[PDB]
Amino acid sequence: PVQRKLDPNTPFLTGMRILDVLFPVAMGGTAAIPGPFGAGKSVTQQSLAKWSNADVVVYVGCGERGNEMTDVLVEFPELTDPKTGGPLMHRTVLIANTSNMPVAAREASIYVGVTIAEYFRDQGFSVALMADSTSRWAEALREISSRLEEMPAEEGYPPYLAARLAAFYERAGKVITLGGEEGAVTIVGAVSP
Amino acid sequence: MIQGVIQKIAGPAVIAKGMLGARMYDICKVGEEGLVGEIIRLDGDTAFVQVYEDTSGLKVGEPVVSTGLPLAVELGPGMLNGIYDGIQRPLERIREKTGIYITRGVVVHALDREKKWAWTPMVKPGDEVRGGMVLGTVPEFGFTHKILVPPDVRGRVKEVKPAGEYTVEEPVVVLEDGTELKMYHTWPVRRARPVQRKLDPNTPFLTGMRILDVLFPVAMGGTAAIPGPFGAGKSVTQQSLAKWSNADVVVYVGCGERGNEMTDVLVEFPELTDPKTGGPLMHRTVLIANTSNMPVAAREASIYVGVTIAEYFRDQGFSVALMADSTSRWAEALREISSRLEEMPAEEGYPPYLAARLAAFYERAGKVITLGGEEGAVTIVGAVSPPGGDMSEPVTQSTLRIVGAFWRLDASLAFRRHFPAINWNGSYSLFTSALDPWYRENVAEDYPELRDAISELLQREAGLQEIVQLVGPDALQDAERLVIEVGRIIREDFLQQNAYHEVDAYCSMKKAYGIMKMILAFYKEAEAAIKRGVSIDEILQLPVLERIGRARYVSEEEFPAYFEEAMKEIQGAFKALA
Amino acid sequence: ESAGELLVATARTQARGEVLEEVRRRVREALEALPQKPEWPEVVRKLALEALEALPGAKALVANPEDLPHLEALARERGVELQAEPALRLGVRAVGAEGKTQVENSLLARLDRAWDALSSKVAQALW
Amino acid sequence: IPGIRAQIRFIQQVLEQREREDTFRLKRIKGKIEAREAEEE
Amino acid sequence: KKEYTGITYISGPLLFVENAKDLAYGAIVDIKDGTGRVRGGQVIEVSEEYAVIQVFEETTGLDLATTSVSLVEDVARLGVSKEMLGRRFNGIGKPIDGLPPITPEKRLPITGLPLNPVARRKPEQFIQTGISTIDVMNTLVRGQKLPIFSGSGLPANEIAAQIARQATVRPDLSGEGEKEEPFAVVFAAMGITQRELSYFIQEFERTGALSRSVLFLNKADDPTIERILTPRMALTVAEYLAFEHDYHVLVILTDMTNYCEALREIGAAREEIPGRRGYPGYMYTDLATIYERAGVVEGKKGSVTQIPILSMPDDDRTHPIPDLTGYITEGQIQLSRELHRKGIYPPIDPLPSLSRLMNNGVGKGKTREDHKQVSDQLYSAYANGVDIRKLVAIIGEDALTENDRRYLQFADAFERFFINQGQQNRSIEESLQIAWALLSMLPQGELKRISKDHIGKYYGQKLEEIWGAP
Amino acid sequence: LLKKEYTGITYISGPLLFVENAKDLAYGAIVDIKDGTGRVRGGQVIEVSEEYAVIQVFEETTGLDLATTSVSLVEDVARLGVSKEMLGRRFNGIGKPIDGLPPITPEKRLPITGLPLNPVARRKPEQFIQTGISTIDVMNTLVRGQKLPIFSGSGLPANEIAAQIARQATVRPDLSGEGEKEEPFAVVFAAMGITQRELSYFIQEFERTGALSRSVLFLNKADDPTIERILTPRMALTVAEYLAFEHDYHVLVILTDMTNYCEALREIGAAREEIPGRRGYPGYMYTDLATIYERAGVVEGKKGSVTQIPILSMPDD
Amino acid sequence: TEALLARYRERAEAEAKAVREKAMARLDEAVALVLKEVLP
Ligand SMILES: Nc1ncnc2c1ncn2[C@@H]1O[C@H](COP(=O)(O)OP(=O)(O)OP(=O)(O)O)[C@@H](O)[C@H]1O
Ligand SMILES: Nc1ncnc2c1ncn2[C@@H]1O[C@H](COP(=O)(O)OP(=O)(O)OP(=O)(O)O)[C@@H](O)[C@H]1O
Ligand SMILES: [Mg+2]
Repeated sequence: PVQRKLDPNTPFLTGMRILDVLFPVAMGGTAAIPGPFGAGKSVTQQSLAKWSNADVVVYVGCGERGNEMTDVLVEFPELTDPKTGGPLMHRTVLIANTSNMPVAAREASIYVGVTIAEYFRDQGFSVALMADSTSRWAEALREISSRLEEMPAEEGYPPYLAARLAAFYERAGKVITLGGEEGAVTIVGAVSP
Repeated sequence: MIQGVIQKIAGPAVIAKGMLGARMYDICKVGEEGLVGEIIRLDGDTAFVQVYEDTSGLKVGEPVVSTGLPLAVELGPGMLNGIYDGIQRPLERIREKTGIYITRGVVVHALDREKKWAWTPMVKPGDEVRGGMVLGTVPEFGFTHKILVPPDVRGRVKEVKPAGEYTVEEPVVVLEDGTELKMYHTWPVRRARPVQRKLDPNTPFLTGMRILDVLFPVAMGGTAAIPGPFGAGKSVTQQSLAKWSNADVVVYVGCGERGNEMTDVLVEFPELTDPKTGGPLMHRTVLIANTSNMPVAAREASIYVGVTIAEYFRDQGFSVALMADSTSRWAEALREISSRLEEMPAEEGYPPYLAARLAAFYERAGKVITLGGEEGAVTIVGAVSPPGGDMSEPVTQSTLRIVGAFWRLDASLAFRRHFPAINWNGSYSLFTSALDPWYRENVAEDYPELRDAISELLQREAGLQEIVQLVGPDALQDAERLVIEVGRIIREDFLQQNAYHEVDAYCSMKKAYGIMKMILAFYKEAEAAIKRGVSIDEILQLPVLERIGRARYVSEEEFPAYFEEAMKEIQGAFKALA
Repeated sequence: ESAGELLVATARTQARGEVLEEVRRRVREALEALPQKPEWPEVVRKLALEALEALPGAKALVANPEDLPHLEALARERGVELQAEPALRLGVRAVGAEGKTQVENSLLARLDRAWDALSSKVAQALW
Repeated sequence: IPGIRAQIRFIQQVLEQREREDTFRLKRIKGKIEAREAEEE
Repeated sequence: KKEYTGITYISGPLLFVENAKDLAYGAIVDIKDGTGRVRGGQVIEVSEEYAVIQVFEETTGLDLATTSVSLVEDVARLGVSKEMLGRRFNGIGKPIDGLPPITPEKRLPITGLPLNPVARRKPEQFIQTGISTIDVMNTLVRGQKLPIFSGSGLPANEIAAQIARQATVRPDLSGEGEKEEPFAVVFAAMGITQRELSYFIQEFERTGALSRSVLFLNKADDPTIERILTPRMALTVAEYLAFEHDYHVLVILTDMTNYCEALREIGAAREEIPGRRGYPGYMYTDLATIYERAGVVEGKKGSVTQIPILSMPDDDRTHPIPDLTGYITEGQIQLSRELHRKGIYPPIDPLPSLSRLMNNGVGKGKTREDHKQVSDQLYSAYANGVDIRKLVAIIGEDALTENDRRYLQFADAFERFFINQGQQNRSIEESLQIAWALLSMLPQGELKRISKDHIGKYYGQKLEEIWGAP
Repeated sequence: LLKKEYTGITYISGPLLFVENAKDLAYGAIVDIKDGTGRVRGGQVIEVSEEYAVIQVFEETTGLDLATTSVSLVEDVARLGVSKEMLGRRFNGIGKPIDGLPPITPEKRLPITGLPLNPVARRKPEQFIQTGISTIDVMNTLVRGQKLPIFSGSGLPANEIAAQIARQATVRPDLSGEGEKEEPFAVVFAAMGITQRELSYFIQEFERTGALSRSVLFLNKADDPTIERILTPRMALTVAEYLAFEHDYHVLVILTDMTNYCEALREIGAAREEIPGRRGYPGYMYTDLATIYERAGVVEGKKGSVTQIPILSMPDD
Repeated sequence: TEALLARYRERAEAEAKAVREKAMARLDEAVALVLKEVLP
């Protein structure tokens, strides 16, 4: 819960010129970064995590490589936080569900990450929720729907894929917390068409 | 055996109750008529049967008896000179019995059970026998047929029938175990026949065609595909191979042919002569003739029946050639069957296991050391028919991944009446490397290099055609026009063949080599002349050009002189030039 | 080239294979010679008991006629039937109450199922 | 020409996927009809 | 006959009957309602529990209380006799011409038996359709399966009726020549409208072609099962005549597209999963069992020839029905909408047309010696003419060579006098005369595909023979 | 130690077999299927309930009858007998020697499905493999712990490059210059749906250049059972992981023609009436291929490695 | 050279004979272990 949703009016400084000037995102806003393999989704989102002006960053590895999680683990401890000088990893929360870990764990991990981000929002901070692949969450939903023997809508996905995505992305926003403070959760969700 | 009764008839689907004990994919005779079918499902005390023939007239309660064996062929004396359907039914005998139509449910034995055979035994009592050994020989036209022991049999000989004339049903040999070995045995068509080893091919499958036997060779035991759009020229090449190929036995499979197209083969072949012996060609041939109106099961099983027969003749020590005409038709039959079982299509309506079946068919080819200890080979040449003429079809793509030679027939060439339509840019052969030793050791070590030279000339011609497109050939300089002229010569006088022609339908290795050396020497002399500084336009008039042109039609026995005369004329016509 | 070393290695592998096959042959011959000793009834009794334990709802027992005089008591003790059969030696098989299940305990079966690890053990012991 | 060919291939693939989905729906309705007949005749 | 009353289900075209284990699969039944009206049906599934009957027409008044079923025959059979010549039947054999029912010599199964491949003989004699584009450029040969591919608005019906009205054999050309032999036309119409029905009836009546033909006419508003049965009935009559009374029969199947659509609907009614594009997975085999019933047998002087007519759904030759027909048949005759809108009848486009067995039926002793070469030369000349015709729109006539203008005039004259013959019946001789009169417009020597003997013999005839009176 | 046989077979239909009284068959178990003729076919439990268990017969079910057929359990989870003496040997994709030498004495039996590597347990790949090919070594460098497929075409020479890397792959300890001596290197070769011609070629190359001594070959032909193609990469990677993380080996796995693997996967998926995907391929193909590929890497505190080079052929480029 | 190949062949034969000789001394122990293990 939250007292009130506000109107995003302060930029989410990504550190990337093209994004920060041509296609900005506000502090409580939502962004999608679709692209084919080799386009630069993981590099863009890790760059966001290294240089963004967010207080806390929750990186969700939803059905992606384990190398991309160990890289964060091994390198972020030795990078310096832009806004507090301390080690970068101290402001980061990692949710990892690699490609060959269980499938429904992806559905679990997206909600776990958004809940952690919402918690730190309620603490008065400004949070960035980088979701590494919503496509794998969609795939996990498709698999479970096949197990339930339901009717797929298109390409096999259950007809309620859009509702779930809407909820997940609607968790975001700059709000006045229940405690009178102000916080924001920003979601940058990658898509693997 | 398991015997039951029909519960339910719905289309070609039949459910029989009381079949507890019936095996999967066994052959059953359904109804009073005796309609044949296979078990595709088992459910408790019920077996689902697909009837090959129409089921109109069946009623509930009628009997159903299981043969107990899967679809299998009868292998033994009598296959040669035979015309069968796709499940080994002798069409000639069915005609003798039934008139012009094939009445439903007629049963006729694949091997004539009334004929005698001169049985010459080879084993003696007390001998040990293992799968594939030769119990005794039986004459069959110009071959010595070998009565092999079935692959899955063992034991020691108790009794051997003395020499004489016996029918196929006679127990020619009896084991100590009491098992009776007759002149024929049955083998499932979907089980590959075991062999002792499989070898890398090393000798060519001379098809009597210049382009194939020179630039795109196929080995004895290799696999080749011959695709092309409609009217491309694939049936005629199939038949040309069947006529002049180097194979000891030929198995020709027509899987979904048109009625009149099948009549063409059925009537033409009996007249043709065999090169080796001079007798009828049919005495070295087994024809499987399926038309588009025969049951789907027969069409599906055609290629398997053919491969099993070819494997048998391999195990006898012979070298066999199997020609599958329009394997696109077999693929369509497979698709129809899969539809009738309500399977999920993959790609263009084909089942997701089409590639597996194509592999189970083509991978059976190869040169082997048979179980008996003699070398035999099976070579497969299958034709494909892309719907739109595009090699993107699943059948063609699956074939590519397994065939060692690809013989692309191009519709553009065909519209120009360039027969064979074998596009040399798209065709390829993966045996070309491994067959060089045979050519080197049989005629000359320079044959491979002359081949590479001819190919390089073809490529150079291919490059310049872009120039010749913008401007007529005459504008090109001397060197370019010379390569264009030698390319025209090479195409029209070495790569082109007429299957119908009396003398041009066949070419030997030495003759093709001679024509290659003739053309290449002419090219070298023209190069020397252009270097000397003579006009190429003077070359166009030399009668040696006409000498090259007629080198196609010269008889085989006439060449060993025509070649020396042409070589002398090559020397003179140029040296005498100003 | 090292084809000589390859020859040596393949010869060593062949020799070790011969040793293992000799071990297998000796083991199977000894097992088949076991019923010649008076201790075979007790092992088969234990094996039948284990098989029954494997079937909580067992209904029947099967063995060769010479085995029955020793297994009738157990069948009475465990409450099941027993009929003679041309079955395998050196063990006893059962049948489930529904009748669709079976369990077999021939010593050759135990040898087959244990060879995977017995082979490693014997290879380590030998060399 | 290559562009138009790419478009043709894309449309063929999308249409074929639609056909596969319809076949799946048909198979499921046939199975459900079988279930209803088995439980109710 | 026995009567069944245990009706337990009536939905769509299907009704279920209990205790009916004596019904044979495929048996034809009669459903009598409470009012005494009788409807026909076919047993599509026989089981111990019940039998499923596909009811023709409709079930607007049936009930589970009074309805009753009965057996008509274990298998669909047609009473066939030589007296059918000159009669009109509905599609399941019922006369529609108002004359008394025929007296059967024998009742044959509709689902004919496959012909043994070894029993056939190679086609070797030609049918003269009276249409130049066919007889000359895409000859029709006895025992062939040569379809007419058409579009939505093109006149396939007119061409079919004209060929029926004009088709004949030419024994006098056969070797030393012969006087006469039997000939008949079995016309099958599937899913035709009232307008097409009236057209066919008037055309077959007003020229006497009825006396040598048998008409099966299945209307659009008639049952679909009758549509499925119509082609098989026609082919049963054709085989009877051809192979038991030595008739050369020409079978015309008016709309195979309608047949395939009805087959699709029937298959869906029987709860069968479709194949590609929604059509049944066994459409190839059904079309084969229809088409492949023509041919010529060894030892028999009769013949059966087919001219199926297929209206391509969207001009699409890749549509499944034309593709399968192309696999099974031996050529195709293509109508072109351009020639139709230009006012040319019959609008047969030579360039996409073919006849695979053309070579067999044309040559010395059958037609004329120059037939092949004349056809080849006409094809090549027309192709060059169409190309140059496109080029003129950009480059204008002046910049073209004299040969190019000659080819242009050849293309125009060909479309105007050879392709466009109208309703005039042309013997092969007149067709070849027109062909030579047109080829003469080009200079000798440009005719590379015609030997010098034929050019010397036939060249030079005045174009005015046809230009003076088209 | 005992064998238990189930004979309550109620339904055979295509690749599936239902067993009624099968409450003790675990999901994913491997079973043997014994027919009247006596021959044994392998199956797997793909669904288990209180009513019956569903078994997928690894080969076609011709010859099975409900009166005689019986199903016995092999093992709870698929396992492969691994040993350090598999080097310089040839197998068939189900783990059976095809080189004529006797079977290998197992040192361990590890599950063929493997287990996921903890992301915390990995380390970043940091060391260079010298493939001997300039473009790869200079512009597309391969690193110990990397999975770097070669996207081939219809007729391109993928097999030639695979063999060339197998011959020429080298670690090059000298340039590292960390003071240690030369380190062990091995090549595991997995061929799926390979023709007899290509099998002969691969054997010729490996045996000709002598890389066979340092190589393990898992060869699967195109006329073999379909599911033996699915198990080939898993067994190859089990041997690779064994060597790498129990004997400090540097194994280069070369999987050839993954296109064949995905085709076999489509066949097996369409066997059990599962919803299809982009072109008929199963909707779980991403997870399956990830299961095969993500088994490459270098772990923390261990000096082995697994590098994969999946060679596939792009349909119609 | 053929001499080195012959020497390797002799080495292989010696290795096989040595393997057999080493094995014979303990085969009875292995058989006893196997029998004890398999038995109930
Ligand atoms: N901003 C960048 N600067 C430099 N290199 C980049 C950049 N973005 C991407 N790359 C290059 O692209 C490669 C792939 O990028 P990235 O890891 O972001 O892929 P991705 O789009 O997430 O793809 P996938 O679907 O495989 O996960 C990176 O390894 C790097 O080589
Ligand atoms: N080698 C040749 N010599 C002479 N004529 C040839 C040759 N190849 C093709 N032709 C001509 O081209 C025609 C092509 O017919 P062919 O039966 O070979 O076709 P196809 O490619 O098998 O086609 P389809 O898919 O219709 O069966 C032949 O009838 C003949 O007219
Ligand atoms: Mg990425």
